[PDB]
Amino acid sequence: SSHKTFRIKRFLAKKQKQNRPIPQWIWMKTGNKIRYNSKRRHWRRTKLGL
Amino acid sequence: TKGTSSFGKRRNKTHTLCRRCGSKAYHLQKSTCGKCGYPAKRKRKYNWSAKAKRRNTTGTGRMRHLKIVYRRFRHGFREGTTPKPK
Amino acid sequence: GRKRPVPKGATYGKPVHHGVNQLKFARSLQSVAEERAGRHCGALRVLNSYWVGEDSTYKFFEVILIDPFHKAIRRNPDTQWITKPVHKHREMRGLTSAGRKSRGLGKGHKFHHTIGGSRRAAWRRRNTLQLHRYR
Amino acid sequence: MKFNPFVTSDRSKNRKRHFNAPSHIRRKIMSSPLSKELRQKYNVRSMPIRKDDEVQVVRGHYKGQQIGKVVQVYRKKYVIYIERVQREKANGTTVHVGIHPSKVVITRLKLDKDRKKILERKAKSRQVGKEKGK
Amino acid sequence: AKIKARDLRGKKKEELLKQLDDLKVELSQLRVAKVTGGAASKLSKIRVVRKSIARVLTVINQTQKENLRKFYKGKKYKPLDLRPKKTRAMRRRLNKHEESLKTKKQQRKERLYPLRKYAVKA
Amino acid sequence: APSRNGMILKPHFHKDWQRRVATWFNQPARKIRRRKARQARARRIAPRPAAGPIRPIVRCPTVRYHTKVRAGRGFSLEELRVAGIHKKVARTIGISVDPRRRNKS
Amino acid sequence: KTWRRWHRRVNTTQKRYAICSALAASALPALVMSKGHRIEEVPELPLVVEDK
RNA sequence: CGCGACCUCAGAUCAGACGUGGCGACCCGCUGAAUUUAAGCAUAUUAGUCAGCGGAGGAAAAGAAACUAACCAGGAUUCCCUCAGUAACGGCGAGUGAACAGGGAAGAGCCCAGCGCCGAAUCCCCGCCCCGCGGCGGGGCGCGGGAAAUGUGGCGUACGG
RNA sequence: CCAUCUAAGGCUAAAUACCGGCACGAGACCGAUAGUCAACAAGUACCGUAAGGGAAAGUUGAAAAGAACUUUGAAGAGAG
RNA sequence: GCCCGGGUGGAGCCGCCGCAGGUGCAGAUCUUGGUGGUAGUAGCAAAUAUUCAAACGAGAACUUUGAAGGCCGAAGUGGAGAAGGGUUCCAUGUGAACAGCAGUUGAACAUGGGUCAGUCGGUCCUGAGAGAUGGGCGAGCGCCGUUCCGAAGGGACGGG
RNA sequence: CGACUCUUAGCGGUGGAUCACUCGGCUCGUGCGUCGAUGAAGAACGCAGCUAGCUGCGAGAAUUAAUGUGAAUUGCAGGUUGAUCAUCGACACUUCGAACGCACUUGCGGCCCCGGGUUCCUCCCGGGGCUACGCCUGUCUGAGCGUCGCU
Ligand SMILES: [Mg+2]
Ligand SMILES: [Mg+2]
Ligand SMILES: [Mg+2]
Ligand SMILES: [Mg+2]
Ligand SMILES: [Mg+2]
Ligand SMILES: [Mg+2]
Ligand SMILES: [Mg+2]
Ligand SMILES: [Mg+2]
Ligand SMILES: [Mg+2]
Ligand SMILES: [Mg+2]
Ligand SMILES: [Mg+2]
Ligand SMILES: [Mg+2]
Ligand SMILES: [Mg+2]
Ligand SMILES: [Mg+2]
Ligand SMILES: [Mg+2]
Ligand SMILES: [Mg+2]
Ligand SMILES: [Mg+2]
Ligand SMILES: [Mg+2]
Ligand SMILES: [Mg+2]
Ligand SMILES: [Mg+2]
Ligand SMILES: [Mg+2]
Ligand SMILES: [Mg+2]
Ligand SMILES: [Mg+2]
Ligand SMILES: [Mg+2]
Ligand SMILES: [Mg+2]
Ligand SMILES: [Mg+2]
Ligand SMILES: [Mg+2]
Ligand SMILES: [Mg+2]
Ligand SMILES: [Mg+2]
Ligand SMILES: [Mg+2]
Ligand SMILES: [Mg+2]
Ligand SMILES: [Mg+2]
Ligand SMILES: [Mg+2]
Ligand SMILES: [Mg+2]
Ligand SMILES: [Mg+2]
Ligand SMILES: [Mg+2]
Ligand SMILES: [Mg+2]
Ligand SMILES: [Mg+2]
Ligand SMILES: [Mg+2]
Ligand SMILES: [Mg+2]
Ligand SMILES: [Mg+2]
Ligand SMILES: [Mg+2]
Ligand SMILES: [Mg+2]
Ligand SMILES: [Mg+2]
Ligand SMILES: [Zn+2]
Repeated sequence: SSHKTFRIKRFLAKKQKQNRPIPQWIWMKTGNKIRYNSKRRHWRRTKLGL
Repeated sequence: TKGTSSFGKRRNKTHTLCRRCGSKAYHLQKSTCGKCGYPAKRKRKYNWSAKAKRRNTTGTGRMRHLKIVYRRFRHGFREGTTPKPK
Repeated sequence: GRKRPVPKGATYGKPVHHGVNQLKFARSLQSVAEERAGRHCGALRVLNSYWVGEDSTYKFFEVILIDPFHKAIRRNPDTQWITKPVHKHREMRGLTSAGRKSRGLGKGHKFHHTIGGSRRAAWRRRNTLQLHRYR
Repeated sequence: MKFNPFVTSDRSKNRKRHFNAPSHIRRKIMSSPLSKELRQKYNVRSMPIRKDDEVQVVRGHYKGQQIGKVVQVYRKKYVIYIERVQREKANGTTVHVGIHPSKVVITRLKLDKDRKKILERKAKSRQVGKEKGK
Repeated sequence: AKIKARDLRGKKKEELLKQLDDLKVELSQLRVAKVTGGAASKLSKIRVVRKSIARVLTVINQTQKENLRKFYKGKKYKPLDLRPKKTRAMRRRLNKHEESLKTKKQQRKERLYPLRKYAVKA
Repeated sequence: APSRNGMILKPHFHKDWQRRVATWFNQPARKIRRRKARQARARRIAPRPAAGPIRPIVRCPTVRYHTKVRAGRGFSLEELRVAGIHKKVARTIGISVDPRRRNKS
Repeated sequence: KTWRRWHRRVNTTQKRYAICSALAASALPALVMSKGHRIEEVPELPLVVEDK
């Protein structure tokens, strides 16, 4: 919706910022077990609640 | 009609985000949170669901002040003094 | 008295629990009054209370409260016990003279139900298994 | 046999403490023995390793009589790197091979003021212990 | 090159604020340089300027509150910041004087009949 | 259902007895703690008797035990007065005193 | 359940009997050797040394 | 009518304090079922238990007899062993069910109102001076203010005074 | 007739309780379908409007020494 | 049930006398996980329709351009909004996975960008209604009630 | 013979059993036994040169000061008068939240004091400090054909 509240817009902004993939220098640290970002969300699949 | 066809009509929401507990349980028409009962002074907590009690109990969050007092206690709440300088 | 807060009658269950409007509260009206005064004045401590008048539909009690943070009592050795944190809400925990009467506290053959702290304590002590290490 | 009730002998607890010790405990843990000459001179048996002490490698594929200067101490990996022990990888670049300090002996120390303070303290404590043992 | 808190203590507030302003403008220049593309040497300095700003602010606040409580020590009523900060329960206990004083009846009793040290033969 | 022959039993396990069960796995630790407290108090009161104040001779109040003699709660005021001991000084010099007990004999 | 019967009690006379039997059997070379102890050089198996 | 006391009751962003909410294993006060057992079931039982409400502490509650007993008498409370699956209750069916004495752990006793006697001999707060003040106290000076005789303090409480 | 207390006001530590919290010690216990639901970015992902429901998932190697270089293919992918 | 031989494997294991148990599976429309025949089978058939040439490219029935023939036919398969979605918008790049054929293409993936207000709305008013205080009730969290058992105005021309 | 099918073995797939490991649980015990209007528990949003999650932290934002220690952190860069770690007593601690000017859109105020406009003469802009309910002691201002006293 074009009409939206400030807190809704802020929550959307945080969720959008969280959706990037991991930096390529992570996976080759020493004590690392992370292969990829498993929390990525697609707008078609999962609908953010709300 | 009562199923798939009816599922298309839902386009206005019943709940929104609570200002106290943060969950999406603030009933707008009743103006009341269904998880913490926000307008009430006391938080909503029934002990017929230990899982719900343990989901948002004291040990779950930042503990940004209780964590500090836990270690202040180990010195008798020492205050107003500093270690000897070099 | 106290009638059962149930929708119309409908105290669903066996007939022994069908009573509605002949039941009696376990605490006295004096204790109820003390607890109401204590709840309204949360910064004071309830000491005692007494009866001053009654009619068909009301009972009137005057209750003594003490401000625990006033110097006039905090500097007096023999009344500073009430300023201790242990004595918060005596009327709510049934520790005043009027509240104690309903707990069945006493000494002798008339008060075996409350050997120990209270009814809760006596029931606990009587209703556990002492499974010793050796048996 | 351990009799102190406040120190544990549990394997899992000891391993957890060892693998999550902070850096200033890592410094203590990665200590290596002195050579015979240094031991006789300073009356001290072991010393935590520093950045540019030199070493004889005693155990492993690289054991030998070569004095090697340590280049840097990787405390996260519980390892030190010696300027001579190394191997070449596929592309030809040479990388250092990790050696644990416990399999390492110092030839001579880097005498900093803190180092000599530590040495004198260790020697004094050992000597007073021996005198009490007399 | 390195700003330390040891030598900032003797200085007074004016030049401390001036140095804080210089650090702030340097930090702003560092940020704009980072956005427009700068050397890794300039990128790394951002943390050191931030920490220097933190040190200056900490010294300012420490001296200010030290002076404030030194000035207020001689007064009956203090600000809540300067009042002792322990647990809420311990803040409202009886103090040492009103915890120690005794009624003179008990004073009389313990004066007349004190505890005695004694032993009995086997 | 009853078997061939045996005793009729009335086990009192028709409540939620498994929630209120008192295991005694802390019995040795309790004994150790009581001991330590006992010796701590004994050291605290340096020359005084460890057991405490002396107590009096009493007869057990029952046909089953009236032939036996116990240790009582404390000496009574008649005995203290006829022995020339002040009721307030007896407690501080080590004599247990109670005012409830009478003296019929 | 934690309230299993972990501990057992034995009669004091039986405990003393077991102790006496063990002490008596410790004095026989055949039984001590069959226990696996190497005592072929021991001068006398009820081995007693002074209080020094 | 006016002026002045007292009583009762208001108003304050008046000066200085105090409560709220959380956790809730253990504790205290209420409210409080039905599954189940009875080979059915309504009294019983589950059970004064679950759920619900309120209030604390490091422990809580209880506590120094308007007691137990009937003995040649014991002597606050609390906890363990035993009394005892006993006395007793119960469609006397299913089932339920203590206490005294005895041995131990621990052990500690006290204070008001009243009755009376002391020139209210009592208490709180504001100002100045001196001490240390990070648990706001001690001493002095104030023809400083107030509380209080519709009763503050000392003596004194069933063991007598 | 006897016996025993003195109600309708108040304070009081110790012995006692403790599946929450802080910090510890141990075990004839379980050993990744077990043991807490959770050994791992677990009350996480995800589902439901909501009350609420709720996983799967440990192991290269001593050391990355993690396969330079040549060759076919667009590449995945192969041969040396 | 077990003992040897051979192979793989890379760090612990067993015999005897006792002790203890969460101690032996073919089934429970058993629980979890894995894999078959069916089977390269059913099927990829609602709304008339595509064709020629060129370019790019390893690769073209599906991409792009041009040409032709068609459909929607203004109550549209057009142009804009509300609710809802929340970056899906735009440019560049990729073709591992997805788009139930394919793709040089995409609402896919990867890098970056993009929403500018005194006048457009919110913000203000009150509607149906919701909801404090006073009061009442309530063991109690609280509930009823909205002018009703209230000392309910902190405002003002002017004058001193 | 050839195909197909069946059986057994070798090898290779598919799958992830078994075994061996265990910074995790479960159970028992011990000492302590501490939250909050000086703003708790909880939630939201932000903070790293390269940072999504987890963790840590709060516009001083993967941390400041102080003390102890004594040469690192590390995935890549950059740069002993004390690097890094630990301890933690100084300081600081955004928005909601009992949540406190009124409401919950972050909308609308009021009062006092400062800095800009002014050169206070008022607006306007920015900054700072207050503005919740109940209740206790005292102070001030009051009300009453309530009980009185003098005129
Ligand atoms: Mg959808
Ligand atoms: Mg609650
Ligand atoms: Mg009841
Ligand atoms: Mg009565
Ligand atoms: Mg030692
Ligand atoms: Mg049979
Ligand atoms: Mg039989
Ligand atoms: Mg049946
Ligand atoms: Mg039936
Ligand atoms: Mg019934
Ligand atoms: Mg019942
Ligand atoms: Mg309950
Ligand atoms: Mg509370
Ligand atoms: Mg507490
Ligand atoms: Mg108590
Ligand atoms: Mg008495
Ligand atoms: Mg008794
Ligand atoms: Mg028997
Ligand atoms: Mg019958
Ligand atoms: Mg019963
Ligand atoms: Mg008894
Ligand atoms: Mg004893
Ligand atoms: Mg008097
Ligand atoms: Mg009395
Ligand atoms: Mg009494
Ligand atoms: Mg009491
Ligand atoms: Mg042990
Ligand atoms: Mg396995
Ligand atoms: Mg594996
Ligand atoms: Mg291995
Ligand atoms: Mg087992
Ligand atoms: Mg099977
Ligand atoms: Mg086909
Ligand atoms: Mg359209
Ligand atoms: Mg369009
Ligand atoms: Mg697009
Ligand atoms: Mg496809
Ligand atoms: Mg314009
Ligand atoms: Mg209402
Ligand atoms: Mg085969
Ligand atoms: Mg971030
Ligand atoms: Mg520092
Ligand atoms: Mg340092
Ligand atoms: Mg609005
Ligand atoms: Zn909520």
